[PDB]
Order: sequence, then structure tokens, then C-alpha cells
Amino acid sequence: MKIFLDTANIDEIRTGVNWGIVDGVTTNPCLISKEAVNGKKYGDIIREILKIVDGPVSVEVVSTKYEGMVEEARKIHGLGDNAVVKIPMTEDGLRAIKTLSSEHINTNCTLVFNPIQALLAAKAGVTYVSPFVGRLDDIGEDGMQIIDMIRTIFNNYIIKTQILVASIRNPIHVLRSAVIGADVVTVPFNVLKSLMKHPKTDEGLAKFLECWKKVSPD
Amino acid sequence: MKIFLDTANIDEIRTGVNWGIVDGVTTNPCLISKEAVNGKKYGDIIREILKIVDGPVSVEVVSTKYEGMVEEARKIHGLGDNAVVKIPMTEDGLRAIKTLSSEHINTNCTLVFNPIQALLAAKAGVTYVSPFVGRLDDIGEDGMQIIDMIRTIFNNYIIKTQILVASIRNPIHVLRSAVIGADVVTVPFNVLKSLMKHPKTDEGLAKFLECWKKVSP
Amino acid sequence: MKIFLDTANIDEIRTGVNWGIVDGVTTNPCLISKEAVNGKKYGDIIREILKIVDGPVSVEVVSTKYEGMVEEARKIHGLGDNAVVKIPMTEDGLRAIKTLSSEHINTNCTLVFNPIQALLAAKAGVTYVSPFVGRLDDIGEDGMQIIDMIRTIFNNYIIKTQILVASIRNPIHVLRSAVIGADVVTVPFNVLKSLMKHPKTDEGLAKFLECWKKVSPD
Amino acid sequence: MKIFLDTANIDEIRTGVNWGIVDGVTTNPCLISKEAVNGKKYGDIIREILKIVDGPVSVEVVSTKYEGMVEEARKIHGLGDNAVVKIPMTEDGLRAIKTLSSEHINTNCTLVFNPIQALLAAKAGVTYVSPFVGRLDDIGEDGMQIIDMIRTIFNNYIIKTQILVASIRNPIHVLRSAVIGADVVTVPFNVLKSLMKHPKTDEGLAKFLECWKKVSPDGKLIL
Amino acid sequence: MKIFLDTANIDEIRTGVNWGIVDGVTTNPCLISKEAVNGKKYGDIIREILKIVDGPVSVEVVSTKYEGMVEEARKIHGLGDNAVVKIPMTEDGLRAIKTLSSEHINTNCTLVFNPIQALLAAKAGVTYVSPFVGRLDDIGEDGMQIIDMIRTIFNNYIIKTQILVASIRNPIHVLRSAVIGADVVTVPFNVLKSLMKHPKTDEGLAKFLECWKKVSP
Amino acid sequence: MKIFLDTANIDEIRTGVNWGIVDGVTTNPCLISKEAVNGKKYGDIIREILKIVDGPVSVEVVSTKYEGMVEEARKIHGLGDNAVVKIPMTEDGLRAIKTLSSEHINTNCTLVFNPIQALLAAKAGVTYVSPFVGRLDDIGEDGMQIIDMIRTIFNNYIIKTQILVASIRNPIHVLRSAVIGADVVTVPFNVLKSLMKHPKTDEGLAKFLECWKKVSPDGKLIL
Amino acid sequence: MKIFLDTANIDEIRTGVNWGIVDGVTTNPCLISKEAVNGKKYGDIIREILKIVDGPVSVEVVSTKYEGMVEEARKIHGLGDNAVVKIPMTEDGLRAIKTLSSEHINTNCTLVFNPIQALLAAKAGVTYVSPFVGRLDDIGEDGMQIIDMIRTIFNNYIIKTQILVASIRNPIHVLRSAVIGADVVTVPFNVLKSLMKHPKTDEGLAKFLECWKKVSP
Amino acid sequence: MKIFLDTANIDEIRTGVNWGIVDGVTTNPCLISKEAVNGKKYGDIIREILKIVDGPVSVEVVSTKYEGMVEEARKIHGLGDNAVVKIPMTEDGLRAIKTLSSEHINTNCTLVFNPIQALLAAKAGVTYVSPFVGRLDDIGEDGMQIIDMIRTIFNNYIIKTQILVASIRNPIHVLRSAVIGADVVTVPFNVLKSLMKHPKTDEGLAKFLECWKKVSPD
Amino acid sequence: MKIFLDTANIDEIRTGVNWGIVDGVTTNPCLISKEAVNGKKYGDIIREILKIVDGPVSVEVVSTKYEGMVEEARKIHGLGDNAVVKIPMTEDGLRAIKTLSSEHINTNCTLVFNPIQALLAAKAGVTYVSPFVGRLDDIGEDGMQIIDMIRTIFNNYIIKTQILVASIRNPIHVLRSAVIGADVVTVPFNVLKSLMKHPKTDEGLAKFLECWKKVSP
Repeated sequence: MKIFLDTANIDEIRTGVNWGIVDGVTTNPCLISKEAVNGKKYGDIIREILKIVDGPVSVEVVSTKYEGMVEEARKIHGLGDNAVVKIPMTEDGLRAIKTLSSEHINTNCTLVFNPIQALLAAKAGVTYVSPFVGRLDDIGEDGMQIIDMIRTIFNNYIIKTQILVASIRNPIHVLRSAVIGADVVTVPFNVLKSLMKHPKTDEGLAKFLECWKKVSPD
Repeated sequence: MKIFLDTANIDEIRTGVNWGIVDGVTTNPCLISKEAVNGKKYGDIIREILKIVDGPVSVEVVSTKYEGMVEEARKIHGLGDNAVVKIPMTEDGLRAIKTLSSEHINTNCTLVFNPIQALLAAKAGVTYVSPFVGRLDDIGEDGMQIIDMIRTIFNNYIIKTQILVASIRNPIHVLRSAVIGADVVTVPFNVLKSLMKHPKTDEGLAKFLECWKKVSP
Repeated sequence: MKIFLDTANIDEIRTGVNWGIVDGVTTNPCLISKEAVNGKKYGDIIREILKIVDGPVSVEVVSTKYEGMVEEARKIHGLGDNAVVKIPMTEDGLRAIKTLSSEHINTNCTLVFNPIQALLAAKAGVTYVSPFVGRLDDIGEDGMQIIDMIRTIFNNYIIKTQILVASIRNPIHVLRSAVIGADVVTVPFNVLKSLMKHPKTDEGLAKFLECWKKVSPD
Repeated sequence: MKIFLDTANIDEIRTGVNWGIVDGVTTNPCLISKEAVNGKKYGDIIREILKIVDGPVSVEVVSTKYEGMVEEARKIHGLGDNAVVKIPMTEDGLRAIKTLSSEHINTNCTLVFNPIQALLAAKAGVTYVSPFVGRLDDIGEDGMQIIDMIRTIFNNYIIKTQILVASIRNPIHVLRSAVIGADVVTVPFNVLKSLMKHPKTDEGLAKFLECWKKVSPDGKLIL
Repeated sequence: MKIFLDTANIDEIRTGVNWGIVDGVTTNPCLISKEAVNGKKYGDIIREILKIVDGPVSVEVVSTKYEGMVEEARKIHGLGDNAVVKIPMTEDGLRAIKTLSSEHINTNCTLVFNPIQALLAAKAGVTYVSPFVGRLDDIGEDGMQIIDMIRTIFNNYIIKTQILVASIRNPIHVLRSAVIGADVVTVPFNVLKSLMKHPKTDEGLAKFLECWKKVSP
Repeated sequence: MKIFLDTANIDEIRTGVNWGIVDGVTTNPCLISKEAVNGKKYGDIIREILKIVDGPVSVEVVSTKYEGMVEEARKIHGLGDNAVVKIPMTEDGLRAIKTLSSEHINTNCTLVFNPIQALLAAKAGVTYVSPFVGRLDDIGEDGMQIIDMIRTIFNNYIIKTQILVASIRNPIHVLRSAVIGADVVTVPFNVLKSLMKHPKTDEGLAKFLECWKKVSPDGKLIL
Repeated sequence: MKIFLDTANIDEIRTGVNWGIVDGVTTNPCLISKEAVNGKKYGDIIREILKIVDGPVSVEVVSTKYEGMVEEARKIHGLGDNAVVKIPMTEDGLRAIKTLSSEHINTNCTLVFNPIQALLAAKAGVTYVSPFVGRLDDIGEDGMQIIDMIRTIFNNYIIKTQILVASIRNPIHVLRSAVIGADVVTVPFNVLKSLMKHPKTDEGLAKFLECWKKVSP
Repeated sequence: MKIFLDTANIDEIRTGVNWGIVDGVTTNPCLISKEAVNGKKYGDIIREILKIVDGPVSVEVVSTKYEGMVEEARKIHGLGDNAVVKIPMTEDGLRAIKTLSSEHINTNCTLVFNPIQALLAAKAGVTYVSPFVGRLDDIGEDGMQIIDMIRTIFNNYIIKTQILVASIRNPIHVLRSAVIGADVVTVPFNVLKSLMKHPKTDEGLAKFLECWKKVSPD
Repeated sequence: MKIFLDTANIDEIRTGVNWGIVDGVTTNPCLISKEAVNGKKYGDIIREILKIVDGPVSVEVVSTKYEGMVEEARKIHGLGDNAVVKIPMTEDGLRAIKTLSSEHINTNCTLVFNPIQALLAAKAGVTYVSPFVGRLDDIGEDGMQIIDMIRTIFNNYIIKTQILVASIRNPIHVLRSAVIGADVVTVPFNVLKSLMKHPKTDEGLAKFLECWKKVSP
């Protein structure tokens, strides 16, 4: 399972990249606007992420119509070979995805909330589909169940679109994604750093530390 | 999973094809007669649909006898390479499917209501089999369970006939079909249109637009 | 399992009652406005249904604020003992339900889409909760799963609110509701009439009629 | 589980009752006409069955309209207290069941093919509902699955209508009915007779005989 | 779960009763004839068993006709209050069970091989029904599955007939019977003896003895 | 799943073959004697079936001893390449199957009632094994459960013997056989005919006709 | 299922109380320290919540030792009959719970992370047990699993201790607790607000309003 | 599934081979000593079985120490290529199996009662492992559960040791072994002969014989 | 399944090696400190195990920091091609695993307590991952559950990291690991000895011996 970081915070990205466990980054206009303050510009934030991240970097189009989406996508593509054009699950967005896939431009279909939307994105040739588990949790539906169904549907038809679990809120979203077999998770930095941690790991290290000071004082 | 449109309404077909999500069309005599009113002839409607749709277009014979069925099927085949001959699950229909299959004419066996009928159509060499889930729902039986058994049966025998889920009434027939692994669903236009929509998609787009306006008024 | 009719059409209601299989009626502002045409007024339609139907008749309030809802609900209660005041799942609706519950006015919480909303309504003392299965189906979620979870939750706590399956679209919603154990279903007229029918019933009648004629020429 | 005989053959009914394993009889116009040949009247056959059978005897109305059904049902009920009026699952039949239930006339709703039909008959107050499992089998649907769902539905709502499995064709219909917990099965006579038999019962009896002859040549139990 | 001993061997019966784990005895013509050799008469063996065993003792009629069965059953009943009349699952056997049951004479229906036969015996009012699991095992069918279905059937109808698992060959028939919830098992003596034993019981007793010797030589 | 016709009635076999849905025929001495009345010889009936049927035709040996079975089997095999020698599940039958399998004569082991019998026939190299599900149903045991176990066993060991479900009585035997994955069913003609039918197929055809008459009064497809 | 508010914020508590859906309140030293800034002290905060909240309100002891816990618990108890004394799962905590249970002082055992700890607290007589599901989630373990096992255990032994699901982070913690059948959930204010909302509810109200406007302007 | 005969009785073996359903033989010191009476010697019995049986014949060593086991096993190997050296599950037995495995002498690890013992034997390179189902049954544990777990374990690691179900007591051990997928069962003669039999087979023969006589008087 | 010995005791290792069932060895700072008393030092203990054990032998680093881990790992690697460098699940540990994996130095990530930690270590290229089942057992959580999930996860993504079940306390840890399909278990010597023993094995040998004595005195 690949692990992407779901942020536009450059320090978070650099920190997690340095850890070696970050395979890519996903951004969206809301994540970018949180960082484009006090003089920082949306165009520089995107360019810096692309430079620091060896892996896929998803960048969301802001046009809502087919022609504007395809124009933006080609410019986003031109920013670097690792850029992935993020496009929402809409009729115009499915049209844009089909055109871009035929142009060999990698795409990521976002704002997916049920398995049939994910299937429609895959039928257009999308490289990634991003169902939003946490927003389903927010409205009283276990969001991971949709990941499970998408995984079964994709396996039934040998679909090559990668399942990118998005809107992740806690480490159990991550665990269930891995057990289900989703291709990718994208996580906030606070979730990312918790994944390495466990109280019995800490207790174990102090235990070995005290044992090491018995045979080697220094 | 392929998605066909279950209608003869030309406007619906053009709109769905323009959306890029329609892989084929299924018609039947009742769907064609709904459109072939006030001047419009059934022969023009059929031809126009074959012209608009790049993918398979199923056209149903009206004869009930083996000889009439095969002859009508060859006319239908002649209308275009994408024509698929729809044939009902009857004794003559099965004979007709075997003959047409040996002639490499693509066929679709319709009015199937249980898995053994679907198996018989496959054994005659049919290209697609069309079990009607919604008509089973109508009579108090969960139609999707027949799709599940057909998938298992076809998997057991490595059967090449495509399962084409017909008589679809709602998006859960579609979801359950994909989870089962049916090769095709054919859907009325009101169902097709709903498959892309979700209230959280809309709400999320409004959130993104609001964020974008803060950074670029 | 009780079977309500989900309509404001007097003819459909009269027909359904004349069959003896209709235990009550659910209405809402859209159902009523469909009949409030060509002279007929919304108030007369409601009073006409209350008269024809011996069982519970649900009538939705149109106010959105707490005080308007309870004032309306009391006027509705005054139309007859079989009236049930239908109130949406909102913060003001939950307060109204609690107030009207203490006044012994029967209530129906509507526009419920997940099991926790159903629980909150029951906690306010509502007589019926009406989850909308067909509107979940419309958005790619099997609406009957919500009924199943609500049934487990209500059984867990011995909750007396009746589950009233609404937004019903086909006879399998009805079958699954009975298998689950929902207390009530409300069905459009077209669904109700289908519930009695089956081709093997018709075939069987015709066979019986042939055998009877071999022994009785009259 | 009660076991009814699904027939109008007097000799079959006499033999089954003699076995002490028959708790009632179900008839229909087709079973009756099968015996109403060569002078035998339909009413005499019915009256004879009502006579020899202590348990419930289902007799079907021939009218298709509500009024004719309630009229025929009162005549059928007047033939004996063990008569059960058999009524098809139709709009008019439901209305007749409700009327007759309020008049304390026992009813049996027949020609039921899915669980919701069964539920509607229960809601009208019917004494028995008779789903046809063999006719479902004929059209490629496992008929016993409908019995299982009816049992669950009835349990859910504490419904007192008895589930009466009909159109029974083989002993597995009977076994599955008993495992599910249907209240009654009605079986043709050939099915009834097979239910008692098993080759290992026959074998075990032959072995028991051989052993006793080793100890008593005349083959008796002298105590 | 009651545990009966399935034998007519007097020595086995005395040993099992002295152990305090035997609640009853089942005999049959083949079990009695095994002992009634070289002078010993079958009538004495039966009487002696009734005297030794406080609990139910099943004795099988030998007549195959209704009238002969009921008459033999009344003699058997007369031999002692703990006598239970064993009757085979036949048409005459069922008639006989109904008659005897109306006379409050305890009965045991034997040679049962499927759950519907067990149900018929219960409907005749039989006190015990004895399905033969080992003879089903012999013919390639898992006999315990019949016990499971009978338990469910009897539970569905609140049936008072006791399920008496017969033709038991090994301790797993016994274990599965208890887990299912059969009212009774009847077991040959070699099986009965093994039910108390376990190698870890023995090993643990040797450990305890060794500990006790350290504190009190 | 192959579908064989379990009969010796020539007219049934002709009709089934014409439908294009019959892949072979199974016979046995009882089915043949049913048609070998009024001058019809048993050998003529067999030869006629072998003639009209392209697929496998199972003919049963009448000898009960090994030698007579292998002798009859060679005569049966010499009648045509589509003949399959049907042999009972006995000690002598297993020995004959092994011999005939080594002589490349196709065999069908019949009268099988549990999965281990089926396994023994497979180990002797038999081409088909025919478990009798209806006869298991008759004695109160769900016969299809044996098919399910045979399928699992055969899958476990990659056994190439085909599972041929016999003693079929209803369309649910056929449906369950297909869901399990048995290689072949053999069915009586009445069962075969029912498999194509369903009331909703009939209804849907009547509706299609009514719609076309609204658009073409003569009822044709003029293209 | 009862629903408590997991906060010491008076304005959150005051808003949820008015809604009619908050049956009680849980607090802890960290929640109260978040409100005891800028001169506000814990003593007034606790007293004001006990006044607003009709139902149970849990107040945690600060002493880590038995006598301090028990002394502090009687002070907490004296502040109001609805006060429930929160006590951590430790050796001294269990001893304190048992003494307080004998004095009829309602108790709540917190910092419970597995089912056996919860059983231990119930055996001491605790009125509520508070397993922290969110903190199990944090360390890679599905917290709701422990709720499921505690429900089963408590059902097994007919245990009267109420299961109070704590450390709730999202509405699916609430959903799963209701399906399991936990007696209580305690939720943060942001979780509690979301519980009544669903986009199809808002969509439905707009539909009704628009229909009502066509009838009565 | 292979079927071995678990006996040292020449007559039973000869009978079973003459049926063609016996693929080999398992012996042990108790089975052999039962036949080594009235003049017959243990060595002659074994050499006679090796001659009659074309398939694998298991012959148990009598030494308990590593060096005696391998020395015996080599003498046993010298009696014929179809001999299989049976060795108990002990520390010395595991060492012998590993040594004899490298010498390409086929081995059978016997007296196995749980799945980890079976695994350890396979790890030593044993050709067959023989778990004793009936002796587990004797002590109140369903012995077939051990076969099921051993089958899962061997499949997990693609282990080539054949599972040989031993201590078989009835035809359901055989049925469950085949359903599980054990490679081999070894059965006493009384069980083997029952495997072919069934009352419905006999009934069916008699029915066929009656129909044949209606058409052929000879 | 490979079986390693979880000890630094040379006499335990020497005995298990001779048995032919020990495929390797795991050590840790606490196991080695138990043998480095009375003048014996860790350096010789490690070297002597690398000599005896043909298979992999895991040696844990003591530095908590990246550069120290990596430096110590190259020293450990240089002691023998079968040495496997043990590294704890930390930020620096993962970084160290990735560098060492690129240098073709076999690694073992230890102190893993949930499946996502195990996936993180696999993603860094670790050769083995060592989840501690016994220490999960200690804190009231079925440790074997995490092995099950790790097996499933690793199967999902075709992960080559071997699952090495550590902190094993009893033979059922071993049994369940084999049924799950873990690549390796590492066991204490007392657990390893018990694995070959069963009372019915001893009973069976006595039976055979007694029969052999009747044939050949």
C-alpha cells in the first residue's frame, strides 16, 4: 500500500519525506488556501511540493467545465512529470478524464462517495480514484464499507485504477484500508506520525536500554 | 462492467452518449413503439440508433417461429456491425440462437427469469443473456439473487456469454451487479443520470469553490 | 407489520381501505400539493383523509421553527384523534417532538437517513420514525441496511418508537422490511396493489376453474 | 408439525388416518374432480371426508367474487366444525377472509407464492396460509426458501396464522419444513407412505428376526 | 444428558452401575441372543437386568403386527415399572406406540435413520426415539447430522419425546451428542469405560502423588 | 454443464436433440424395457439411440460378474464410438472399470449414493460417475449434499471423472447441480421441457406482441 | 442508549442541554484545566455544571492513593446527588470503588483499555465503566472491538455496571456503540452536533418548502 | 486420495489388492505380531507383503535410538524399493528422518497427535506423516480437526510431505479425510470393504435385474 | 514455517541445533545481558552463536539514533553473512532499515505491536518483521490477531518481508502461527522442547515395544 501525505504544508511534507515513508502528496484548493497566507502564493506552494516529492503529487483543477478543466490539466501536467491532475466526480470531470487519459496525462478523480461513482471514474480511464471515508463517517455511514466494495468491484473487472483512500481521520482508517487491500491511503500529517507509535514499543526500548546498561555502563 | 442504455428514446441516447458513459443500447418492441408514434417509423428509429451508438445495439425479433426468427435476425445483422439480435428464451428462440451463433451473428437472449434459463441460452452460444431483475422484484422475489447464481454458474463452467442485467429500476441494482461481477447492466435514462450524483460531491465542490475564491477573487 | 398508504389521493386511499389491507396513511406537503389543484384546498384534502382512514394519518408541519411547529402540531392534533404530527429530523424538530410527546400528541419523525438520527428521534419520545430507503438507494447506498441497523438498535434498548419504512419504491423494500421486522411500511398505491399479485396465483385459479367445470356445468 | 393429507381419495384418507399420523386433510377442486367420476358427487365426497377425519378439512370456494365466497364459506362451515374454508389469495379473497375471521369461521388462504402474500393473508386474520413449494420448484426457484422467510416474518410479529406447506412433492420438502418450523405440511399419499420407510429400518428388522430365531425357533416373545 | 448402557451383558451392566455413571440400559434381540447361550434363557436375562438397573430398561418386542406388538408390550410393562417397550419404526409400530402411549406405557421407537421418522415417532407419543448414528456412519453418511436436525425439529415444536442417540461407536458420538443437546446416549461398555479416561488425568495424578510424598513420606 | 436426457423414448430423444440443448443420453435396463414393448427389441432401441445422438450414450451391462461385464462392455463399445458402458458400483464393477479404462473404453459408474463410492469409481478410472439424488431424497436425506461433497473431493485431487447427477426429479436438482458445478445432469423429458419455461417469459412475450401490433397491424418486422 | 457530553465547557453543555438530547456530562482533569484559565477556577466550573445538568455528571478524583480518592469522593458526592465520582482503573481505584459502592456513592471507572479491566471494575461494584475507544484507535487497534466484548461479558453475567463508551471521535463510534448495545456514549460537542445532520434531510426540507410555496404563498 | 490397507494379514492384503482399490500398506509391530504366530516369522510376513503390494509398504523400526533407527532403516530400504521406513515422532526419530531423507530413503513419521508435530516431521524431510485420528477420538477430541489443520498448514507452505490419515475407525473418517483433502488414508480391512457398499446400490441392482428379465428370459 | 530459537544461551542453542529443527536464532539486549554475567561479555556470545548457527541470527543494535544504528549495523553485518541486524520500530529505525536494505544488509524490525507498524517496516525494505504476540497477550489483547492481519496485508500487496512471530509463550502461539501461515516463529527453548511431545506418542511407543517383545525377546 502506498502512503501519500494529504497536505500543502511544506514543513509537514519535508518532515515526512525525510522519514522515508511518504510515497506522494495530495493537495486540494482548501489545503492550498490554508498555506497561501502572509504573502505566500498558490503557484509557488505547488511548485515547491513538486520539487521536493519524488512521487505522485495531485493538484486540483479549479475550472468546472470540460474545456477549462482540460486546459488547466495540461498546464498542471507541464509543471512536472510527477504531477497528477485531480478532477471531481462530475459529468464534465468524467469527460475531461477520458480526454486526458487518451493524452497519457495521469488523473485522480476526487469527491467520490459511493462505489458506482468510483466505477464510472475507472471507466473513463482515471489513474486514481479518491473516495472520502471520513466525510461518510461524518454523516453516519461507515465510510470504509465503500472502500471494501470498490475493491471487490475493481477486482471483478481487473480494473487498473488505483484506489486512493482519502478523507482519512484516524489510524484505523489506515489499518482497514490495508486489510481490504486499497492501493493508496492519503493521510494528514498528524495521522502519519501516529502510525509509527505504540506504547509497548516505547516500553520495550527502555527495557532494552536498562539491559544494555547492565553489561555496558557507557 | 459495461453500462448500456435501456431505451429507444433518441434524445436520451444522444445525451448519454455525449456524456461518454454509455457503452451500448438495448431496445425492445415496447420501447420502440413508445417512440414510433405520430409519424416516426420504427425502421428509422432503429437505424438512427445504430448510427449514433458506437457500441452494441440490441434489436428484438418479432417472429415467434424458428424460421421467421433467423430470417429477421439476418436483416437486423445487415443493418450494421454493431447490431445484436435479441431473441426470447423459447424453444424456437434457442434453436435460432444456435444457428445464428454458428453464423457469427451476435445475439442477446431476453426474458430470462431464473439461472437455468440463462444457462440454456449460454449453451446455445448466445453472446449476451438478459435476466430481468426488476420484474422479479415486482412479484416479490429479490431479482439480484438470480444474477448472483448466474455469475457463479457461468464462473464454474468458464462460460463466455456475457451477463447483461436487464429490467433495472434503481441504482442499487447497478451497485449489486458490479459487486456480483455481471458483465453488463442496461439502465433506463433516469437511472443512468443518477449514477454520477451524490450530495457530498456537490457539497464538496462548493467547499472547494469557496477556498479558491479566498486565494483568487 | 402494519401497512400504510403513502399518498394524498382520495381515490387511492378509498380503494386501499376498501381492500382492508391499509392500516393508515402518510402524507407530506408534496403529496398534498399534487391533489390541491383544480379548486381543491389542502385543508379539505386532509380532513377528507382523516374521515376515510380509521388508523393513523400522518400530517406534516410546514413551520421550521420550534414554536411554529408545536402551534401547528396542536392544530393538527385537533383535527381528530387519529392524526399524527409529522416533524422533520432537525434541532427544532427534536425539541418539538419532546414537547408534543409530553402533551400526548402522537408524532412521526421524518427525513431520517441513518440509524443515529432514528435513535435521537426515539430519545425525544417520537411515536414513529420514518427512514427514507428509496432516497438512500438513489444515492448508491442500500437503504434497507439502515432499517436493519435501526431494528437492532431499537431491540437493544427495548425502544417503543415504531419503525415506519418510508420512501418505498418496490415490493422488495416491503419483503426486506418484514424479514427485518420493521413495525410499519408506508407504500405508494402502485406498490400496494402489486403486493397481492403473482402469476402462479393466476395460473392456479384458472386450473381450479377448469376442474370445477368438469363437475359443475353451472 | 402437523401432517395433513393432500387428497380427496377416501381410501387414501382412511389408510392414513388408520396409521394415526394424519392430522387433517386438504382438498381443492382438482383433487375432488379426480374422484368425482362415475356417479360420485362432489358434495358426497366432501361430506364423507368431513365424516371420517377428526382434524381440519380444507374445502375450497368456487366463486371468485367476494359475496359468492362468503356465501359458499358459510355453507361450507355449516357442514361440520372441522371444515376450513379454503380461499384464494386475491383482492376479493382477502376481503372474504377478514369477514369470515370476524364470524369465527376458520379459513385457509391458498395459492400463495411469496412471503408478502402470506403476510397479507395473516393480516386479514386467516387461520392457515398455504404456500405452494413444488410449483415454485417447477419454475426454477427453491420453494422452501419462501417457507423460511414466512417463518421469520411470522416469528417477528408473533403471527398466529399457521404456515401450511403445500404443493409438496418429495420427503425433502417435509424435512426442510420441519427444520424451518412450519406449523403444518400437506402431502400426497405416496409422499406420506415414504416418510415412514428407510432401507436401514428394513435391514435392522431382518437382523433382529435372525437373532431371535437363534434363541426362539417359533419366533415369539414368551414372558 | 443421561447415559444408558447398550448391552445385555449382565457383568458389564453390574460394573457400570457400580461405577454410578449408568442411568439406564437398552437391549435388543441381537444383544439378548448374544448372552442367552449355553443354558441361559432370554427371559431370565431380561428379568435380571430389570432387577439390577434402577433406571429405564428398554426391551424390544419381537412381533411385527400391531396386535402382537401391543400384547407383547403389556407383558414387558408388567415385568417392572422401569421397563420401556422398544418398538420399531413401522406402520404397525406407530399404531402400537399411539395405543401404548394412551395407556401410559413408556415406549422407545428404534431403527430410526432420518429426522422425519423421528418426528413421526414423536407424533405417536413415544417416550424415546432412538436414531442409529453408527449405522449411518457405516454407509458413508455422518450420522450425527441427523441428531442435530432432530434436536432442532424437536425444539421448534417443544416436543417432549427424548432423543436417545443409539448405535454409538466412539466417544465423539458422545461428545457431539452433548454439544447438540440430545437427551440421552446409549453406549456399549467399551465406549462407556473410556469416557472417564484421559492421559493428562493420569499424568496429573502422578505429579500430585510425587508432591505429596515430599511432604509426607 | 452438459445436459443429458435420461430416457429410452426415441420421440423424446428426437425432440430434445432438435432443441439443440441435449448433449447425450443415459439409459438403463428399466428405461429400455419401458420401450421394448410390442415387438421392439432391446438391441434395436439401443442402436437407434446411438444413431440419432451425437453425444455420449450410456448403456448398462446386465452381467453382475467381472468377466461378463468386460465382455458385454466390449460389445457395447463396438456399437459406436459414442457408447459409454454403464457399470454398477460393485466390487466386480470397479475391477471392470479399471480394465476397460486401460482399454480406452469410456465408462459410467452408476448406482452411487455417497461421496466415497464416487471417489472409488474415480480411482478406478471411470469416465463418469452417476450419483442418484432423487433416491436419496426418497429416504429422507438431501441428495444434492452428496453432489456438493463429490465436487469438493474431485476438486481437491484434480479428478477428471465427470460428475453426472442422476435420479433427477425437479428443476431444483438441476439449478443446485449448476451452482455446485457438476459436469453433467441427466434429466427425464418432463424435467427437460420445464427448464425452458417461466410464466414471466410468457407474460413478457404477450406484452411484446401487444406493443408491436400498436406499430404494425400485420405483426411483422419489415426491415 | 444514553448520550452524555464529554466536556467542561459550560456553553457547549448549555447548548446541548437545550436541545433535549444530552442525558448527562463527563469531565476529567484535562477538560477542566482547559476551562480553568484566565482566573476561572475548577471549583466553580464543576458546581455550575451540576446545576445545569439534571442527569449524571462525572467528576474525576485527583488523588492517586486510596484514602485520598475516598476522601475526595465524599466531597464530590456532597456537591449534588447527580454527581458521579470518576476513579481510574488502578489497585487503589478498585479498592476505592468498592468502599464507595458500599456507601452508595455512584462511581465511574475510567482509563479502561481492555475487557478484563472493565470486568474488574464491575466486580468492585462500579456504576459505570469508561473504555476509551479513540485512544485504542490511536495506537492501531479497533477500539470498538473492546466495547463488543465488554457487552458480551456483561450480558453473560447479568452485570449491572453500565458501559459508557468514552474517547469518542466520530459518529461511527456512536453508530457502532448503539448497534452493540452500549448503555451510554459520551461525546465531544462537535461530534454531538453532527449527529442530527444529513445532507438528504436538508434536501428534503427544501423539497417540502418548495411544494408548500406552490400551495400557500 | 490414495487408500492404503492398515494390516499385516496376507489374506486381507491379497484380497484388497485383487480389488484394485488398495494403493499400499501400513504395518507396525503390533499388527505384525498378530500374524507372527503358529510358526510364521515377522521377517517372512514383511517380505511377503512387499512382494504382493506394488505400492508403498510402511515398515516400522523397533530401535528407539538414532543410530539403531538409521541402521534398521537401511536394512528395511534393502528389502525393496517400495519399502517405506516408519519412524516415531521423537527427538531421535526426527534426526533419523533428516539423515534418511538425505539418503533418499522414503520415510513415514508415525504416532503424531497434533499439527505442530506433523509440521516438525515435514521439516525433517519426511515422505509421509501419519496422524492418529481414532486415538484422539478415544480421548474425547475430534481427531479429524487435526487433519484439517495439518492440511491448511501444509498448503500454506506448499509442503510436499503427504498427509496419511491413520488410526482410522469408520467410513466417516474416510469421508472427512477426502473432503479435507488428505493425500492418503490407511484403513483396516473391515473399513475398506464397507466403502463400496450401500443399501440403495443393492436395491437398485435388484430393480435393474427385474427389468432385464422382462425383456430377456435368459 | 521456519523455526528460530529466541535465546542467547549457547547450551540451549547447541542442543536445539543438534535436533535438526532450529533454522536460526534471535537475540536481543536483554537476552544477551542474561548470558553476559560472571565475566562473560556480549562480544564473544554473539560470535559463538554466529559460528554454531548455520541459518540467520538476529543481533540488535543499541544506538537509538540513525547514524549509530547504521554504523553498528555494518559492524554486525561484517561478523558473518548470516547475521541479521535487528532494528526497533522508530523514525530513525525505519530510516536505518531503508539505508541498510539498499546496502543489502539483512534487517529485522522488532518491537512491532500492530499491523500498520509492520507494513511501515516492510515498506522500508526490512527482511523480517517481529510482532510481539506475548506482550500483547500480557495487556489483554489476543496477540495472534495482529499476526492474522499482517498475513492478510502482506498477501494483499505481495510483500516479501517475512513475518517472524516473536514473544512466543506457549505451543498454541506456534500452532496458530502455522495455521495463519507466518513465515517464521522464534521460540524460547522450553517452548521448543515441548513441541515434539504428546502423551499419546509415549503411550504408542510403549504399545509397540510391548508387542515387539512378544515377537523378539
